[PDB]
Amino acid sequence: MDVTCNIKNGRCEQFCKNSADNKVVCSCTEGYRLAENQKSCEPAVPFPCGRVSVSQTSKLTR
Amino acid sequence: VVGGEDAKPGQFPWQVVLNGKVDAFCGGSIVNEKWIVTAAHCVETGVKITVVAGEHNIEETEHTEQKRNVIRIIPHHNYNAAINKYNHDIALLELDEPLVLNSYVTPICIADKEYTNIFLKFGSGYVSGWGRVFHQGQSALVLQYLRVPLVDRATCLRSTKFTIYNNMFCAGFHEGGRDSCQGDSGGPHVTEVEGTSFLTGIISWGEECAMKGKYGIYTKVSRYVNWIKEKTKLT
Ligand SMILES: [Ca+2]
Repeated sequence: MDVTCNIKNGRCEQFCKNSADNKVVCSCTEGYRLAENQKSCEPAVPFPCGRVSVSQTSKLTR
Repeated sequence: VVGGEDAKPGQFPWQVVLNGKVDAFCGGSIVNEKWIVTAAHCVETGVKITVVAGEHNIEETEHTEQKRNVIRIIPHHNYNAAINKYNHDIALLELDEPLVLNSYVTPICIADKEYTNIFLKFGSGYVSGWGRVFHQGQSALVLQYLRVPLVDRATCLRSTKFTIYNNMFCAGFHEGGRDSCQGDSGGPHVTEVEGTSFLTGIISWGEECAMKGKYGIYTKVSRYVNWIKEKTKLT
């Protein structure tokens, strides 16, 4: 209702473009698609850009 | 990188290393399977450069490395080293044969001009490379990384006798000790946004490395994204 690209990026995870009646349209970079919630971005290909896909799991002991 | 840490394998899967007359002389970033973005001062039309993706330790074999030849070098059309060595410090390398993307060889995302700048203004990015680990010191064997804060433009201008152009930005630490360095040029300054990394800068230049009151200077990628997208399009 009150949603706008000027405030918190329209709640879009990546990109926002204003739509009619103080609604936005969210969108994603190449290799991602919009999630169910129409806000978040999820991979649409196997090795999408900008994603670290190898576990960084590490730990410091004494 | 001075004062950084060793990367983990796969931590920076967009990072490449350039080998030429000198090995590991510069870095780069994967734009897509056929294209690398790097610094213009690193390269020049016709000198033999090879790119290695999937690299971690430059003296050992990890069996994740992908080595490609460069078929075309495209320095930005505004770059002119005879006028200024570091203005418009950006170039594209076309690989002869595509990379095969996987967890160790993944492109960096590149947003539009507006969002690139929005991302840069978050104010914290990661730089990485196999450059010198001290000013005039030894280079790294294992890929190094460092988080660097964005430095206010006026602060950066006051720090130097040199000219910082609008297509450059400053990042680093006032107290010194941590910075990109010789041999890191061309590698990525990236900003992580909700878990996805976007290219925000190219490692470019500085006055020594890691000295107090001096900053690293970086090519402002937002100024070049249309050109990158147009030159590198595969479809
Ligand atoms: Ca290696």
